[PDB]
Amino acid sequence: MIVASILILIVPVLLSVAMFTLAERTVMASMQRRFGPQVSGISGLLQPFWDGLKLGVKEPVLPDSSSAGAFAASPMISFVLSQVAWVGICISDASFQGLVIMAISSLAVYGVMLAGWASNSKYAFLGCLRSVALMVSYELSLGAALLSIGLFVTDGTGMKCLNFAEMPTTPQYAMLPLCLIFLVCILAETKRDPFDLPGYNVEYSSLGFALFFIAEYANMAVMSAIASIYFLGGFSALKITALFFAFVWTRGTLPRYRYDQFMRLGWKAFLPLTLAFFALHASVAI
Amino acid sequence: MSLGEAFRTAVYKEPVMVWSLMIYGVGISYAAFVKPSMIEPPPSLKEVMAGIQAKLNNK
Amino acid sequence: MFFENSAILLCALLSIAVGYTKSPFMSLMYSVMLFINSSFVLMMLGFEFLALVNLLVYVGALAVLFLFVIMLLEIPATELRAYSRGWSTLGIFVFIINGVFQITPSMGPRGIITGLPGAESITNLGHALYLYFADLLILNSLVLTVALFGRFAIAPV
Amino acid sequence: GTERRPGESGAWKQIERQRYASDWENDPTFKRTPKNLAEVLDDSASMLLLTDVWRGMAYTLGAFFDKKVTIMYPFEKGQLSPRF
Amino acid sequence: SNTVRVPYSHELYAMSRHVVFRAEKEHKAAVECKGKHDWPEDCKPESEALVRATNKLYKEIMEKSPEEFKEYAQCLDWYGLRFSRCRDKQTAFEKAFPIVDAKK
Amino acid sequence: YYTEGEIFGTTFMYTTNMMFWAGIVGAVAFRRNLIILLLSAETVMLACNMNFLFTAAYLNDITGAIMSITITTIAACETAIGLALCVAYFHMRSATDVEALNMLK
Amino acid sequence: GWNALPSLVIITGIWTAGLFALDKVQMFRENKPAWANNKDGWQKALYRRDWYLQREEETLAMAK
Amino acid sequence: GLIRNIATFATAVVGWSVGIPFVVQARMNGYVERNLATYDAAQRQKAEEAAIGG
Amino acid sequence: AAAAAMIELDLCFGLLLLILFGLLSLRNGHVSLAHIRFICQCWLVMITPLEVQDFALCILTVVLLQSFHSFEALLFLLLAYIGQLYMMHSCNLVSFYVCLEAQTLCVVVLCGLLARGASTSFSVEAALKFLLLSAMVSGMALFWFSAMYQRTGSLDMVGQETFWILLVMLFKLGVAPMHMWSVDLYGSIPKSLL
Amino acid sequence: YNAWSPAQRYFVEGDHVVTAEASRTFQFTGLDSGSFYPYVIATVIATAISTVFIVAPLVIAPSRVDLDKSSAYSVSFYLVSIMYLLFDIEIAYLFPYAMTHASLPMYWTMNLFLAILVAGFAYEWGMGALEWRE
Amino acid sequence: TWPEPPNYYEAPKHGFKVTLENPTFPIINPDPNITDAVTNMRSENWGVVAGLAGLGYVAGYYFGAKVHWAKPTALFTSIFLGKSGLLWGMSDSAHRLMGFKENSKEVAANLPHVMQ
Amino acid sequence: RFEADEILTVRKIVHPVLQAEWDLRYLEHLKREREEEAKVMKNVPGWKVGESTTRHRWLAPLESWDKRPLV
Amino acid sequence: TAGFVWREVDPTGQAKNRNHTYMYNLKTFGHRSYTRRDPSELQAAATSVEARVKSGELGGLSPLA
Ligand SMILES: CCCCCCCCCCCCCCCCCC(=O)O[C@@H](COC(=O)CCCCCCCCCCCCCCC)COP(=O)(O)OC[C@H](O)CO
Ligand SMILES: CCCCCCCCCCCCCCCCCC(=O)OC[C@H](COP(=O)(O)O)OC(=O)CCCCCCCCCCCCCCCCC
Ligand SMILES: COC1=C(OC)C(=O)C(C/C=C(\C)CC/C=C(\C)CC/C=C(\C)CC/C=C(\C)CCC=C(C)C)=C(C)C1=O
Repeated sequence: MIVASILILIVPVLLSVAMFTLAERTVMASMQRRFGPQVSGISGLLQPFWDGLKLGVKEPVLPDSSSAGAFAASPMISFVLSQVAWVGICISDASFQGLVIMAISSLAVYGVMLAGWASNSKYAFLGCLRSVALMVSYELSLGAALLSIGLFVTDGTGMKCLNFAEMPTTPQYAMLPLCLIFLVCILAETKRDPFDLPGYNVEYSSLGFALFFIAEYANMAVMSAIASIYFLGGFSALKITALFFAFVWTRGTLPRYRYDQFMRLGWKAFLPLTLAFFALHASVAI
Repeated sequence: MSLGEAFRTAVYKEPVMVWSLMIYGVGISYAAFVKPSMIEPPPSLKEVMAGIQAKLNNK
Repeated sequence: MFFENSAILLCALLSIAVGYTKSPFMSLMYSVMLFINSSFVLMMLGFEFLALVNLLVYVGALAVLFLFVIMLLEIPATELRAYSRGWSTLGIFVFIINGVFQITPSMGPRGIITGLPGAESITNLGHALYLYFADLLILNSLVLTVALFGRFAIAPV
Repeated sequence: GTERRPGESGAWKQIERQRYASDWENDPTFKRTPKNLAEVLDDSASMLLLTDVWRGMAYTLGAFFDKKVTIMYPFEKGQLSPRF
Repeated sequence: SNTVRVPYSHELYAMSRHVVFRAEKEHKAAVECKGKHDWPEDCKPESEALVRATNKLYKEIMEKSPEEFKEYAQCLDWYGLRFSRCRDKQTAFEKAFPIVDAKK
Repeated sequence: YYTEGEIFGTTFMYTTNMMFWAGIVGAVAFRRNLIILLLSAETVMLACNMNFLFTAAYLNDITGAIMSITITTIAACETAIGLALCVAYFHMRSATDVEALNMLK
Repeated sequence: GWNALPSLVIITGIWTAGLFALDKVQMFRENKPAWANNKDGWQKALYRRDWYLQREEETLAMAK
Repeated sequence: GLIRNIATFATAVVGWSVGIPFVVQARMNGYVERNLATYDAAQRQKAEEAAIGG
Repeated sequence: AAAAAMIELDLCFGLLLLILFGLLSLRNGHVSLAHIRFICQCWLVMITPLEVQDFALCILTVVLLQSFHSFEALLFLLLAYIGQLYMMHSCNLVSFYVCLEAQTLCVVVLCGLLARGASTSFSVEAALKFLLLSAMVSGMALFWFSAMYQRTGSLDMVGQETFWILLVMLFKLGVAPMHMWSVDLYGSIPKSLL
Repeated sequence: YNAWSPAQRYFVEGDHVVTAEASRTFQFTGLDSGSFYPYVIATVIATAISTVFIVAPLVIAPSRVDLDKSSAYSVSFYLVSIMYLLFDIEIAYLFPYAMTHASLPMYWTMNLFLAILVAGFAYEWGMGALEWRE
Repeated sequence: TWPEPPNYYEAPKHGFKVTLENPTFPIINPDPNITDAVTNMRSENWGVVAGLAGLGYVAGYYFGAKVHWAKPTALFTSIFLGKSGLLWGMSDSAHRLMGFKENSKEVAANLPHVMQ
Repeated sequence: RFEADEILTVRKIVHPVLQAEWDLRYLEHLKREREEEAKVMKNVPGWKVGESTTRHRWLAPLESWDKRPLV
Repeated sequence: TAGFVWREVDPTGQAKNRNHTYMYNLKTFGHRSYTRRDPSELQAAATSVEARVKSGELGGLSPLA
């Protein structure tokens, strides 16, 4: 029954990832006064499936100067971690569920760094360290935000936890600036605009590349569900769609930062703000 | 310069640091001074349960 | 209980494997596998939070520093006498005597112990850390301060 | 607006120059220091809480609900002249 | 050996208000015995009295108001022994079977 | 003669003893670099941490968990300082040593 | 625009149907709509006692 | 090669998972045997001390 | 009641104020820090109890601070003094381990920091060797403490496992034949740390 | 895992309980509360799926051998990695505080902990170590 | 076997350093706050606070004048030594109030209705 | 806080009933074990059935139903 | 404290040297002790419980049939 529940979870995750990448193309097109994919299937509804099948019959490039095992292992590790994080969202009852998902998302750094070590490109090694530095820098603000969230999460028996079923079903109006910081931290983790300067998958083709992008979009959906649980009073389909629309909307209208600019932002703005909010919420919670 | 000029120049040249220190100070000050002035203030199992039922039955 | 005992016994294999291989990258990969497997072993004992701390600190933070240092400092010299010099037979004899036969075990005269799962309470841990062992908590903070200042002073300029 | 700030300067020599000297106060294209409480709150609501990102977001959301300029080739064509 | 047991956890939670209002003396004796003596042999009569006094009360409720007790205990079972999700069933059961003997 | 819990406990203790001696000896025995020596020191710390957590569960006692947190803190601080010193020494001596981080050659 | 509406509707429908199916499957596995709640040591003790006493009631039923 | 290394790792893991429990079982059997010898020697000493101690 | 612990709160408050004062002094470009050293010596006197051995250590460290000149070195010596003072009051292996490890980390970092000239790499080399040799002795201490804790169920330092703890203590004093880390340290590290 | 003693089975005798436990369905409301067992199965299943994704284009795709197709087309990270290590340890320390209903002396002890943290952080800020110009 | 039902909302009343004494003098207040500690402090405590502050000012002026920064060094050193003395004096007053030190002066001043 | 206080009160009511039920079951299991031991060791010279090991304090079983491994 | 100790001399001399671990644990955690019940009370209580069972104001040992 656990294997059945996990496969029944896995099916809409992949279907949703295909529909997310189509919806990103089409919403980005509608903001730019065009159409986006319409030809490939009726209303363009077959475009992600033909992208996946095109990459399926695409030639796998295995460079004969790299280490083949780590090269194969990097997108597998990314994909596996995304699927495991989704299972932790929906098929768990653990006491420290948010800490579990934070631990899983801290493991997601390895696919980037294994891709940087494996492929023998000069600037893949240069960009992997930058991407890892960005993700590493914003993980701390995510953790301090979780500290602020957990100060008010108590179940019926009186025990404090990070269990998702014990979270309240009303929006957390008291933590609006922390919610905004959380959303920009999600944007920084997924390497989206305005942090998309670093790429690391420059040597990958066919289904290894497809695994990289499925992992990226599934991680975006994980973080969207986490933000909707923590701040928006629950996990729902409408909230997932609205937050995804917001992320595409921000990608349509903004330019990106330099490397040192978002490093200064994450180490001089977001971390002191989350720590100061934690101290204020701890003072309130007494 | 006085408090006002130095504060305005500091918050104009670096607002996030000043606002972070203000949030931290508000929390520390509320727990130190504001909380202990306004908000701060063997029966058997049968009396405790009777009180719980009395609190439940009116609402 | 075959898979649980096998998962327990896998940690010693990975501990040997860290030093056995000639590739520094593969040594770090073995260490990451070992720390993930040990975090799952600690959760057989009933510890949920401390296993997550194991994962988050060692795999999430420290192994990234290891991989950056290795990838920045290791031009391939596995042929350059890392294979051509072999290993030490005296050290292998010491390992066999002390860790396989275990002539000086930690249980001493006892040879059998009943493993018992716990029930971790984080309220008890919070009470202990912030009331009963508070001086040790502050001295741990001072050690972390030593680490931060000392690294930033020792950073190569 | 096209105004400048000490801190929003993209380089390092000007960042070092604005935090160690008040030569930027002579330049007329810079935004002046706030003088009272309400001006400080306006400056903080500019820096924190964004509101400059939001104007661009409102424009792009208006464009999301606007008309499109795409033609459906080869069922629809462009426009040419007899001199083509 | 004889089979000794008390009702299930949702039934125990559903009947826990009547235990202190109708079997208080057995509860007091069991608490005092466990405070004084650690060996389970030394507190056998009071343990047996408390078990039998709980089971007699469970037999009383099923004779007087079985359907209200069954729906309330099923509600407590469904929602993980959270009392705040079954206030209406609790009110109906306490109306059918009072905690203390009323109008006496 | 013995139960499944006794097999589980004795297997845990045998595993951690072999882990401790593997971390103490093996990287030195195989003539590895200072980076791998620091990794093996982390293996030693992991063996001690697992022993403390096993004992804390075994006695129903809090002191093993306190020791676990402390061990993680001290081990990470020492490892970070050692890696910084390794990088500094490598940049100071690579012009004449090539194999500078290997002192067991 | 009108071209972006079908994909955005389909994402919502996919997640609605998938969450409904996963809910029905896990409800069949657990038989109570509070299986995902936080449980402390007392609640774990209560569930384990309930399971073992249910097994005992099954064992005693197949003897009469 | 990659297939050779994956096969060698799988072989080492399976061989370790089958061979070490025999080492542990032999060690526990030796401890049980020595403990039973200690129990019998203690009983012998107790009988001797009861015999000449009244 | 925490009224019996004002010296600990004073220690922490003094460290918090001293870091901020050292930061403010360095923002002025002061190339000497005798005022910081005097405040460090005052802090050393203010946290030391009224025993003979405690004050012997205190007066010794006040005299030693006159040979150190940077802010970071003074901070490392103060945080090594905290371990040196509180090890004399340690009645367990928990506090024993933490005090010894704080002292080892401070010594390693100071050996890295203060070297100059052609002897820089020799000092860093000897500091690395000392750190590696110290790590395994710390592991031995932790391992046999875990053994003692499992056997006795308490924090008493009795039984056969105290022999290995004694060997840990003999390592920290440079007792032969575990003496060669100190012999390596004497040949390269500067005279003030010696 | 199955219970190996009569005390672990709440003193229920018989052979029906042993077989019923060994062949039980996984249940968070039975014997497997807070279990973390679905995390392992998810890893196994997802590793199977990604391996099938890796292997399949070696069968159903064209391939041509070429020597050019198989060819290639700072200290700030040390700062970030070591600072992230120390700050992650500090957040892990702060997590048992937030999971308790803390009294006032616990609050002031935690604030002393945070004060030491932010004092070291503010020293590194003031010396210009968080300005990533190099 | 069956554990005690945990009380999540009640924390133990425990200070990390335990005195291991019984008081040998009359107990006025077993748990005085900071206002209680300052309002029953003796004059010798204020004298040693002012002496420490003055010595700190003079020595800070001497050491801060070598880098031409004498006045802020004097102010900081004065505050540093003065807070050390103030913590000492408050602790002494609280120990007299709790009964661990001689409090004949304090018993005849802190109990206006329980004077004699 | 009100919900937690109610649940704590109910748990305090139920705890002696459960401990009593545990005690009676433990006694019955001990009786069965003593019958089995008396059947096994009847011919052994000097063996005593039912010899408690400790002298003053009762010893609970090491293992219990409520503590199980997670994975 | 839990890992540190401080020793000071009693000015009056009216303090007795004991084990500070035992004193610390007595103040911090306490010490629980029990006694064996007198057997006559056990048979008296067993007789009273048997009489309460026979007279009908006590139930059975199981809720089942
Ligand atoms: C620029 C610096 C100036 C410093 C001096 C001025 C600032 C004032 C000093 C700070 C406050 C006074 C000192 C502490 C007062 C404790 C006395 C007390 O009882 O106060 C409260 C005690 O609570 C606290 O605030 C306790 C503080 C705990 C501090 C814990 C950490 C101690 C230090 C550990 C360091 C470890 C050692 C490191 C080296 C190994 C509660 O009062 P009450 O009992 O009357 O109220 C009862 C109420 O219900 C709450 O209890
Ligand atoms: C940077 C800015 C940070 C902002 C920080 C905001 C802090 C907000 C604190 C809000 C406190 C909770 C809201 C009111 C609930 C009180 C509960 C209560 O008394 O229950 C009894 C009672 C309920 O009756 P019952 O049925 O008897 O329980 O409620 C009241 O009496 C509440 C009456 C309203 C009082 C409103 C007070 C507004 C000002 C509070 C302080 C604001 C300044 C603090 C900082 C100053 C500078 C340091
Ligand atoms: C501007 O942003 C974008 C990109 O740049 C970042 C892109 O690169 C792409 C293109 C890349 C894509 C679409 C690859 C990632 C997605 C995949 C592979 C789809 C996953 C879908 C699955 C597994 C379900 C399909 C399989 C089915 C139905 C099974 C069929 C079986 C049978 C018929 C038997 C897009 C669309 C995009 O917008």
